[PDB]
Amino acid sequence: SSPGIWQLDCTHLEGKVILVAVHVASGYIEAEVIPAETGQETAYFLLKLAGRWPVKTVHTDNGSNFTSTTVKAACWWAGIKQEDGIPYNPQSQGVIESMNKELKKIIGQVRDQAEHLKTAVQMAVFIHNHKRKYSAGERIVDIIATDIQT
Amino acid sequence: SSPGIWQLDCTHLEGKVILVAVHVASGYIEAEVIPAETGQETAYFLLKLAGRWPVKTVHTDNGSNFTSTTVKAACWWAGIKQEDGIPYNPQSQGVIESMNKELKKIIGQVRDQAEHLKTAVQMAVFIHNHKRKGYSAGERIVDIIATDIQ
Ligand SMILES: O=C(O)Cc1noc2ccccc12
Ligand SMILES: O=C(O)Cc1noc2ccccc12
Ligand SMILES: O=C(O)Cc1noc2ccccc12
Ligand SMILES: O=C(O)Cc1noc2ccccc12
Repeated sequence: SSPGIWQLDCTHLEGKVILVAVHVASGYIEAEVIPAETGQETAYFLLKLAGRWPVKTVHTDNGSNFTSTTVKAACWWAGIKQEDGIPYNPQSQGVIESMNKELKKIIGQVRDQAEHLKTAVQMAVFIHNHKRKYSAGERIVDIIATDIQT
Repeated sequence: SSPGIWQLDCTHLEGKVILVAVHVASGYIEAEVIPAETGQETAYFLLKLAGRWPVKTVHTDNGSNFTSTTVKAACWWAGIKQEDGIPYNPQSQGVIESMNKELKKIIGQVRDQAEHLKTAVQMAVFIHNHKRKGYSAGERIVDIIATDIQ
């Protein structure tokens, strides 16, 4: 069911890790800076996400997180179906790659306004989600609202 | 404009601080554990919130955050109108008090499943936002904002 599908994405900058969740149908994202991508960090990020949006299915970003007992525990707790993130359609991976580049670009554009990387990442989340193309933020709300009325 | 109005709420547990943002019209919340309520922590929390939902107006939780230059900078950056949180209608404060009690109760009910308080708080956020009262707070916020976009 399209409304509930999210994709995990892990990218790197300034020797740190940026963990991203993308709502596939809308392009809407949430993101956090973590010291490194562990099962525990990924599990906590998914718990936060699922408390905030109706997360039905997650395409995990790699096999370590797919295997992780802590990630599996979080998915069980929050009612998330954990799936692999293998792009059976290969245009999927190019879209994520492009987004990581887009996000890094925005981070560079705001980097001066923020002392800490985590502030710059949240500025980038804001700009990404508000960007008129409707915005991603508008699309996710419309998609989920339409789904609730069924 | 009702769709964009949020209220900040700071409550305490286990010698730590839980910062909550409530979407007034729906009862939907986001929350985080912080070591203490500083301007900088509050500013960052508001930036995160406004990147994720269309935050137009925030009723700040106290005068220190209302005054804070860092909070004012975040509100300017994110396009948020900062207002005081004085309950000109006094039933407002009782609703927040009740929610803090409700959240603490849920935290107690899950506390055993979580090693860290921050995990228990996000479990409580999840349970609060999914609770059917019939629609949930998560369903209501999406419906309110979708109606407003159109
Ligand atoms: O128990 C913890 O604090 C580890 C943890 N971090 O995130 C979680 C999500 C679900 C279940 C457990 C966790
Ligand atoms: O994109 C907008 O300007 C309005 C908006 N509508 O819904 C949103 C959700 C998240 C973020 C922003 C929004
Ligand atoms: O990293 C900083 O510059 C401080 C900061 N923390 O959170 C913010 C939000 C908006 C603007 C600035 C900040
Ligand atoms: O509350 C629900 O069961 C589904 C739901 N619909 O929209 C939401 C937004 C946030 C969290 C949960 C939801």
